[PDB]
Amino acid sequence: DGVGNASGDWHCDSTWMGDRVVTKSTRTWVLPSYNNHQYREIKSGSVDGSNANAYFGYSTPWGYFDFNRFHSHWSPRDWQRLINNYWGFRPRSLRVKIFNIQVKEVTVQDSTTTIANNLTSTVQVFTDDDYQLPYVVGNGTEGCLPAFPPQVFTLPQYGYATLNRDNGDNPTERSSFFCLEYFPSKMLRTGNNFEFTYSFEEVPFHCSFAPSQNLFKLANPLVDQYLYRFVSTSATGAIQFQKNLAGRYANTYKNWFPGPMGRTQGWNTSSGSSTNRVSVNNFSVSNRMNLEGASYQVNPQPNGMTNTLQGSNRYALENTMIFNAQNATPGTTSVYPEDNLLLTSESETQPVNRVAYNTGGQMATNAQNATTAPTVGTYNLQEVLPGSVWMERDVYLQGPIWAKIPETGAHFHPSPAMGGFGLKHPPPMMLIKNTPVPGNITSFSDVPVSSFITQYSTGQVTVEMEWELKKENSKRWNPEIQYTNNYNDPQFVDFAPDGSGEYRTTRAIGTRYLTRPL
Amino acid sequence: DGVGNASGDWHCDSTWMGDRVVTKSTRTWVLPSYNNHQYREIKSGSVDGSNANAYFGYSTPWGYFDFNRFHSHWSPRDWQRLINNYWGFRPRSLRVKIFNIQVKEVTVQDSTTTIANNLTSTVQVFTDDDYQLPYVVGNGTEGCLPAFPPQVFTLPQYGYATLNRDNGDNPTERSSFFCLEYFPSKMLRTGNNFEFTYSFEEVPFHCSFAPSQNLFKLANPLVDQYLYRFVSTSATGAIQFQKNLAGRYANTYKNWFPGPMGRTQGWNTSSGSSTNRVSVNNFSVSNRMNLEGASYQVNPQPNGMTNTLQGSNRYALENTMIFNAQNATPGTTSVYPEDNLLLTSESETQPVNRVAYNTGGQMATNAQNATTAPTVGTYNLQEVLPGSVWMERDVYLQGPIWAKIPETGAHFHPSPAMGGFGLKHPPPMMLIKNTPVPGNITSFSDVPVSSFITQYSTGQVTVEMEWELKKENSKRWNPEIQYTNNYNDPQFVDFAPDGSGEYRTTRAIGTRYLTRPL
Amino acid sequence: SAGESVQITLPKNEVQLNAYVLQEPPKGETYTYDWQLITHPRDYSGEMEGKHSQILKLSKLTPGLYEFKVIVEGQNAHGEGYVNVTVK
Amino acid sequence: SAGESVQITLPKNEVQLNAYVLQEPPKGETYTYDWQLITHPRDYSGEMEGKHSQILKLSKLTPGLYEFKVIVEGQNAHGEGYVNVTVK
Repeated sequence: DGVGNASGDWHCDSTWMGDRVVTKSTRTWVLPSYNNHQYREIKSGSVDGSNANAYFGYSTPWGYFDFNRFHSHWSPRDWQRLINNYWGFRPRSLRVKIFNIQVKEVTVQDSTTTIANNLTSTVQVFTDDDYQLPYVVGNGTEGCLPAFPPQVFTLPQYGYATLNRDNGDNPTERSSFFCLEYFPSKMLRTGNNFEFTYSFEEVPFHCSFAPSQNLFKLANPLVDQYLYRFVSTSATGAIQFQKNLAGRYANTYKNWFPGPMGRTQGWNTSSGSSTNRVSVNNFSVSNRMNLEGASYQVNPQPNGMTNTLQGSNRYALENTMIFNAQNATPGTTSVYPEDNLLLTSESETQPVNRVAYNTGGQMATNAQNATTAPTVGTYNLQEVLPGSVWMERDVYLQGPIWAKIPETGAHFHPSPAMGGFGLKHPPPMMLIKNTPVPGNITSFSDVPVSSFITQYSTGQVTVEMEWELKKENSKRWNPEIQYTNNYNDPQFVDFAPDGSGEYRTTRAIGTRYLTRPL
Repeated sequence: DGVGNASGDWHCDSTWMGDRVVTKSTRTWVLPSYNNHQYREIKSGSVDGSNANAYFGYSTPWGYFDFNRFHSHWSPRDWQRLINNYWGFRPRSLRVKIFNIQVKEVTVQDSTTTIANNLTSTVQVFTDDDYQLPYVVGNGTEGCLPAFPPQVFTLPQYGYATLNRDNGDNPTERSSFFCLEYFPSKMLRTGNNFEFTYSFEEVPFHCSFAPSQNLFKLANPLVDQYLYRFVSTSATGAIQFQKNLAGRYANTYKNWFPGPMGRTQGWNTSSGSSTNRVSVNNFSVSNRMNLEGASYQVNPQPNGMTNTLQGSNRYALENTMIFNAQNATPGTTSVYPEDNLLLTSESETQPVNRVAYNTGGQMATNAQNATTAPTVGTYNLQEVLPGSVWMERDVYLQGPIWAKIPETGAHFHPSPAMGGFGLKHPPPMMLIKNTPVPGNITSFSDVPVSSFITQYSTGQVTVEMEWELKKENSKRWNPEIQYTNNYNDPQFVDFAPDGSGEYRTTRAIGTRYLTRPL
Repeated sequence: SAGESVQITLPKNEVQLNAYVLQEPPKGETYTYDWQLITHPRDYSGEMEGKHSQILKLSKLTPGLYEFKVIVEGQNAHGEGYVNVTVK
Repeated sequence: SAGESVQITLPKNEVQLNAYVLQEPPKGETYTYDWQLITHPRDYSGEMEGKHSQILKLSKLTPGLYEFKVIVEGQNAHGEGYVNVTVK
């Protein structure tokens, strides 16, 4: 529209209206000119002695907007209002708007770097509505809209891995190259803006409640069962039985079973670090799955287990989501102690989910005879069974919202391991790049020009999300557990900027506070 | 319209809808100020000892848009979809749009070259709708829209040759000077755009199929002909005959004949380079035609021949289209081996077209008597004959689309030798130039000002083409040959950018894969 | 750049860190050091005294990892060092 | 500019190329060489090690023509050389 007219306003807000809540976030972004306007074939061989690290892909000159983290939409107080009062929620719609674009020309001379705006430069933007591009958004990576509204952020560079040959850095006949310029995109000069809208598919509500009953103790503790159980064999081999008494939950017949489990090693946090094995390199003794001839770690394991047992300091670390308390630099290889990190605990699900670091149980391992005694053996892993129930991983304020279900034609219970909503058609990738501007070209050449004017753009982005809420409807008499701002002798305010302006966050806030009977 | 408003979007796409396909390409161009806004008389005498190299012409300050190459419109995958599934295609319409123009002012001081935009500068654009200018677009020259969408390209400078005297660098009384400013053109400042539309004349479909029958073996191999042939003369001179038997194709009467041929030398590619004559300079022993007192090479010869014989490594190089695997610099005189180039093979047409490096046949060369024996002599060249059939040259992904038929009032079978569609009224030349901006002129002078501010412009160009397709309609039972992405132990992806960002292409992709009986 | 790492334990925590740079300039030319705490324990409150000096003083250091980045620049000569501090 | 051309045959292919420029500067002034492969066989995959150095190392060289363009510049003195490599 115009150089001296704003193409949009600043909208950050939450509006609660019954069973709906609309969140609005606006952030300032900055887009670098990645790769110098070129596509590059990126590849890697075996790194750290693991050929599962090998890949073949492409880095593109495009950047992308990632809105896949709860804190990009929810302030800590609104999150508290959500988890203390509702049984569940789910995304309904999304509206994105990119505006107030500013393209800057950078010029370095002799020890001098000036910056001036280029009023005629454009920025290109498109959304991948048909999912024709490798969707890299739901894999727990950096670059999402920052939690704290005033924080300015750089858009991450779009890249992808395709097929590599024999766990090496070579491509195969099936490796695919995708050209992002081969999509129709809108071009924006300083007065133009871009708007996009999207609606989520019917997805089940995330469960924001913990069970107030144990799965194996659902029977009335005052009445016996009209069922009998084999208890022994007489001195002559006659089978003997007894009635299952009231309250003896170790013996009652069960109708339902706990979800699938796969044993993972348990480690003690600090209080119990003296009981941990010393100097052990976890990779060699970790849970791994094989695929195409290589072994990959599979944290945080499939859903169905609890990583800790409420009241203990032992964690099944590979079944745990681990966040940094602060934003880290790219490529850091420092070894962090637990004092800098935020460990998540899924102990609220222990009345239903089995403990990840213990054996799942025991089964018969032979045929009993008058000469051979009955034998049992414990099992470390057990997959899904008919009539089994479990609770999915909880969502966190600083964790992912959705994940795209891989299109293969066959899947089971499409719920991403890192938590969130599994979607067949998630919010489309929104790509953006600075349109190239050639330097001073005087003569002709059939070779593509390589000399460009260095630029970078900036602007604002606003994301509006409507969420549907599930009202709590309990008849519990006594008070419930609530997430509360409880600190003893605070030296600073959590979820607030400190003296240096840095946003501080000392806790990973889950969703499970309210209870429900089974 | 405005400085801060984009005058167009980015459209790159292909849309298949039945018997039609619409291709859209957008590229970024850069236009240098050629000649410093002046027209120059360019001329040359005899170069490399050949006066066919002499010419007299004009270089203009204009540049031009060339869209005459298939890869400027077709991605490699769309081309594969085209050649594996259709029997033919042809251009129907064209729409061109030039937008987002940016004029840059260049200023060099003391060891410093700054670049700033000039918001008031214009660019001039016009199309030669009536074909009043020398059409230089369909002669296999550089400067077309690049194959890979993200590649920025420089527009080539418009120039032409007119008549020269006695194969020298002097003009004749008939030499014509054409002033491009003597045409009405649109002037564009940064907010303006230019659009042009055009429709192709009814042209025959290009044939994207190879014959699955040989021209001389069209007769049923199970039935004899009711025709007899002269086989000999008795010991007393009586002529003798025999019936033409079933399957003896060397003797059957024919109804049709192969197209015209003109013998060209054959050379062996690498596998057979030890059988090639050594150290031979091809110019002296090449196929040449004379015109106006000078001899010119006439590659790739007229249509009607096959340059190779499927199953051999010998090529009739002068009857072959040879492309570079990559874009080359202007004026390079390096001697390339076949390892850097892409040789095209027309062997699919061998069941119908005669082999370019063999003799065409033999005919009687005397009058037989009781004293003189019948004599025959082979012929190296043979032009068109009634009842002859042949296949035109195939089109390539990296080759020309059309050629303008020279207006002389008399021509035969207007099909360009380099392949493509022969047009009487092809897409008009689209010329563009940077409008001159005088430097600081203080006093008056009747002499045209020579001091100008140095500028260059850039923008985007989008070309939309509609193609008409001819559906394949075969009853062949067994599978057909298809173009396929087949490489053994690939070190990189063909038709993809490599590690340095360079677009790689290791193969010239033709059009002949499907078969048809004659 | 360098990467010096230090370590401390027990209750004591207050510590000071100096800054060493190669190609030392003349007395007439002094650099303006600058320290940035890029990593620290989630519990860290502490204070940084003398950031623009050669010695950065740290107090109230709780157990964990601390990452500093001292940048030493002058007349046509930019530089910077890295230091890791681990408290048990 | 110059135009040195080299040639090699047999299976061996890995080769290194140096850079020579006239008007050599003092020890205190070193140039920042830059090599660009402007021409190579359509089959070439290879790698270029030490582009910004005086010696550019080449490996996995398949038969064909290779055109390089080494540009040597310094304080008020731009230059460049050309080299052709032919593998049989």
